Amino acid sequence: SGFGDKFKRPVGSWECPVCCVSNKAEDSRCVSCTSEKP
Amino acid sequence: PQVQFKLVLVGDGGTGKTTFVKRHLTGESEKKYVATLGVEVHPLVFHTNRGPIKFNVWDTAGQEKFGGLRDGYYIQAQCAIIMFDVTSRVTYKNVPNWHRDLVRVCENIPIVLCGNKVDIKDRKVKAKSIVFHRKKNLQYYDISAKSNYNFEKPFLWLARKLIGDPNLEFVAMPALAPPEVVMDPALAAQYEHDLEVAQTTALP
Ligand SMILES: Nc1nc2c(ncn2[C@@H]2O[C@H](COP(=O)(O)OP(=O)(O)O)[C@@H](O)[C@H]2O)c(=O)[nH]1
Ligand SMILES: [Mg+2]
Ligand SMILES: [Zn+2]
Repeated sequence: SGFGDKFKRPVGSWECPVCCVSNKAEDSRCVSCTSEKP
Repeated sequence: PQVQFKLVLVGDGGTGKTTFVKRHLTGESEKKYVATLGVEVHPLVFHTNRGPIKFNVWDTAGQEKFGGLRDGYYIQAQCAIIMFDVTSRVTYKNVPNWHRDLVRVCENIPIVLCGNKVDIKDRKVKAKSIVFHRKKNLQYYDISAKSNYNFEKPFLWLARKLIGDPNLEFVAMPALAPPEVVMDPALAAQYEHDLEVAQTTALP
């Protein structure tokens, strides 16, 4: 069974467009590179 | 959404981190520059019997030559490779420092220890001396970035740990830059043999 089929992103999570880190909904900037939520 | 993991690639300057990550051609052509941290994030896709897995590999711009790396570099890393150079003993002596710096921010994420440049005749750090991984119960591999030797092994181990599937396989190798040096096959057999023998021994 493919792990890509069952994979779901956390509710409210956003991928940082600059560095690809997964961030939380209540975080206005990326916890890693400080880039701003798109 | 894609299955992807932040992989930090750390180790002393000159150990071959940039060369190694650059072997993966699409990761190099599609790398993303992070200006705030001076980082290049290489998206390395590998194709497993259960679908694709992308390691976003974070490569420095040389800052490790002047001091430790800033918190943001390690933040939210899900796995790591610690690299040293088997022709430079002090790069192996600094491995505990990199491990400590890494776990201080990321705690117990899966980590692979790699000894690079095994294509070079005059190898200084032989298998018998490589013991740090056994003290921290980590996986170790000899690699040669310039010859692609064992390039996929750390990533396969990490994928197996992260997914929780010990039977995971890469159904095909990624497109890699052609080898710039040849890795003598018999030399590779000899080094792997020395590694397993060293595993037989116990650590004083
Ligand atoms: N013979 C050999 N030379 C290597 C290898 N990897 C790197 N080198 C060289 O080591 C020097 C530093 O490499 P680099 O990728 O910049 O290391 P970094 O500072 O850790 O990012 C360079 O001259 C590389 O060409 C290898 O696997 N075999
Ligand atoms: Mg570099
Ligand atoms: Zn970011």
